[PDB]
Amino acid sequence: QSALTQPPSVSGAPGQRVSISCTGGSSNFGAGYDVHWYQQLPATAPKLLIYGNNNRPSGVPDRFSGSKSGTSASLAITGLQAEDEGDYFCQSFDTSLSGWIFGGGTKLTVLGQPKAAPSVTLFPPSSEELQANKATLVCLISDFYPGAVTVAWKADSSPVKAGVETTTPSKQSNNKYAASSYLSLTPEQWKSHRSYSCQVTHEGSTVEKTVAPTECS
Amino acid sequence: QVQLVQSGAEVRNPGASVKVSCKASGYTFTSYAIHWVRQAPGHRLEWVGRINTDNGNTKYSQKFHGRVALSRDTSASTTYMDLSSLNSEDTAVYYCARAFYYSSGVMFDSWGQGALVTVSSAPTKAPDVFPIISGCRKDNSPVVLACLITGYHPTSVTVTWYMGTQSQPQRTFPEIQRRDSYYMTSSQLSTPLQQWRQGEYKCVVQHTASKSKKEIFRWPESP
Ligand code: NA
Ligand code: NA
Repeated sequence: QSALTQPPSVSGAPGQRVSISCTGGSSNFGAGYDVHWYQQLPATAPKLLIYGNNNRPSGVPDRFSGSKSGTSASLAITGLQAEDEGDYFCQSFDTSLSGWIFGGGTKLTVLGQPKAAPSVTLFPPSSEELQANKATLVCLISDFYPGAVTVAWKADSSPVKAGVETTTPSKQSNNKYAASSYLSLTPEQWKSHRSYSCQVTHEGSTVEKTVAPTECS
Repeated sequence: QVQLVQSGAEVRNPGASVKVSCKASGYTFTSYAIHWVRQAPGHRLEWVGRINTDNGNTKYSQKFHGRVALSRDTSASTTYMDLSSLNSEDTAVYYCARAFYYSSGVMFDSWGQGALVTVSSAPTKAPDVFPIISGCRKDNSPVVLACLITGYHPTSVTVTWYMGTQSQPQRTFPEIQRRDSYYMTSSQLSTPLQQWRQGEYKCVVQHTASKSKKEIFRWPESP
């Protein structure tokens, strides 16, 4: 086969060991070419992790190791750390295609990290936005794990679903997740209610923050 | 240190062309070949081609059917990727990478930061940026600053916070597409403020697709 095949995903818990397979074919690994591996952390360029089947560049931890026999290669990761989450690609050269080839990428997930409750900060509309005849409430949600939350909005005590846009959570630098929710209102809605609230549910608890148009009066 | 630094994000209509650059530093430019590799959103790495930086010889992936050309300017230690007849499948981050020899082959040992090329017919628009604030300016309670970044196209924006000349920790949040097809996001200054003074902090919002940068350094009085 003139393509490299890797599993789409692998997972393990902190401190555990995982491996990522990559198989090729007669025209790449079978033609004598080595495998290289690249690590792509979220929102970053690929970085060389293993070259020439089993060699580590300077700085790469010895928890990463590689082997290859025939058309079968494998990247082993021992002592998994949350910092290891990302996409891992194998690479070789292929004679039938006359070019470099990459596997499809394996997403590594480190499950079972310590639970963390979200911090929630709610922002009212700015003076400038109101002068432009618009109003957006912004609910910023940080420092939570696992990376699933649900967000609910209320105007006074009534649930509001219209006008809500909520992001999918994204991992931040400290391995916890972040998300946001936006409630678009007219200036009349903002000014004519007693308050608005953002409620964030995570792992069996809900936390609620409230803002009111005359709070900083 | 070995470093490859690429040009910024670009937007192009279908059928247009794009030229991306990659400037090398920290080693002898002509001693190592340069490869280009792309990554369409959420997808796998795809080799584009190779240029010998000494003599200019090139090799390409058959997938591009003559639509890509690589070139080099040794006086500028720079390589260029020119991709023509752009289509929707060409929206991707384009990387350059240095080819390094070891005993039994070549590997890609150092990579540029990538340049996002977006193929779109929609107008490019710079963001509006609003200073937003949680808390008031009466209790021993934290004030939190953020910037709401809205109405821009395409993605993405880059945000940095300063106190004077000193960059400050921030919290980044995902971008989301609004019903009107423009994008919005927020950036929060990470540390709550105990003693707020005007003009001390600023948020700087870069949108390279519109060659624009906006800084907000005043949080006016609340309504
Ligand atoms: Na060989
Ligand atoms: Na200034």
